[PDB]
Amino acid sequence: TNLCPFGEVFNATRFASVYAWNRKRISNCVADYSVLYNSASFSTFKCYGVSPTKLNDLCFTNVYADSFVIRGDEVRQIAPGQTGKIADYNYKLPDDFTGCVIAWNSNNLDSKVGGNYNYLYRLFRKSNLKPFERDISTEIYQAGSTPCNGVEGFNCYFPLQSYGFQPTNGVGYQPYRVVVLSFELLHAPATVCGPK
Amino acid sequence: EIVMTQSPATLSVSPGERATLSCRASQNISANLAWYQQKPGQAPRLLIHGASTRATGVPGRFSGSGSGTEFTLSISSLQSEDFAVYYCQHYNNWPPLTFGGGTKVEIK
Amino acid sequence: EVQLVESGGGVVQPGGSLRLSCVASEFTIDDYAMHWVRQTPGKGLEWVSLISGDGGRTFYADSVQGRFTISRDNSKNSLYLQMNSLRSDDIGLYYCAKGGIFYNPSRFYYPNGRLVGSAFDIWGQGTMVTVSS
Ligand SMILES: *[C@@H]1O[C@H](CO)[C@@H](O)[C@H](O)[C@H]1NC(C)=O
Repeated sequence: TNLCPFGEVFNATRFASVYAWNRKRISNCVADYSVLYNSASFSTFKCYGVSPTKLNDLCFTNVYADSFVIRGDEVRQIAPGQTGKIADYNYKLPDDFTGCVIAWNSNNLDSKVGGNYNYLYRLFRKSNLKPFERDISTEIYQAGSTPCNGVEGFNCYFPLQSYGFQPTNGVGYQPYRVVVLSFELLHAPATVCGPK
Repeated sequence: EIVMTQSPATLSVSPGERATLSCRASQNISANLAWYQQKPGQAPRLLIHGASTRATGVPGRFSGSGSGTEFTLSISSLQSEDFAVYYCQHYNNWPPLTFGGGTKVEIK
Repeated sequence: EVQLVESGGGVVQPGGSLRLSCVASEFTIDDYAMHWVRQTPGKGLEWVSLISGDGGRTFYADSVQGRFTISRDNSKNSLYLQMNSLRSDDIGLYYCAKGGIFYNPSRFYYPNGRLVGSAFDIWGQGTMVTVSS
């Protein structure tokens, strides 16, 4: 009986930026999903394609944990069939998604007196992201009618802009840390199951 | 902080002749100076974004040139539709943006 | 075409308060750093106020930094300028604008960030305010 490394993922000191979401592959371990649901820290625990109480009763080949940090109002965009900057150009869930999304406030952990500007998100992209697709290229985006030869200009914008996380800002702008647990049974063998 | 100055105060030039407008900046701009034209009774519209890159929907007669401290707007041919006031705005890194004095293009 | 329609400006006695509201039609202003630009009659265009994409970072002109306050509402697609204690120098048209994105400081922009591409391609119609007795 060896528990999965949920503690490292959820209690990591630093969370990767949303534009390049951190991905962790969990397998060959027993996962105690009941512990996550029992904790009241998580503000949002929307689950798609399965009921949380029955979650420990099903087995999956791999569990992909996608960890990032997004502002309060943009956590809504983390849902199948949703539109927005985070949904389209940063992290796109498939319409047929079998998994859960967990989000909790992290105002004290992230925001500072001067403001936490470390986290940054992608503003522009030529085409909408396919499900579970991540792009970290920083080519100078072109808005059309002129190529800038990779030089910032009027219609040529750098794709990445940094969040301003002030300590006393509104609830909408406060930093919410989000982990998306996607359960995938890729083929016949299954290694992840709940405790007996 | 920086000052943008247009050398032509007023250019009364007969239609069908090249027009030259000179814009000078206090600090090195590194080709970050757009141009605007304003006909009376209308809001000024973007004419040339960047030092010389012509903007969308702009006839090819308007052209830009120059870089660094000094920039220039050249009208290839002057028509009855080219009478307006021209301002050379700058969009440098910091947002104390400064416009230009303006040039008066008049008939004959 | 992409439009900006403003309202709320009008004649007022000196020392009064006015609020201008500019509404954006046929596009989104979520990321762009919108400007308020004053064109005094007989004078060239004068940049007055700026707001960031998220509203966190707001800049003002040296003359009107004390009084004017700019806010934005992305959900309602609106820009509000709360003018206070108007002076004789503030008599002129006021234009909404859509400048380039203001990049908050980050790894790529360490010294306080930069304003990239702040050319006003989109201009509103204008709402003239008058400081008259
Ligand atoms: C993170 O640490 C707190 C105590 O600091 C603990 O209560 C919590 O269970 C930890 N998270 C996980 C996922 O174990």
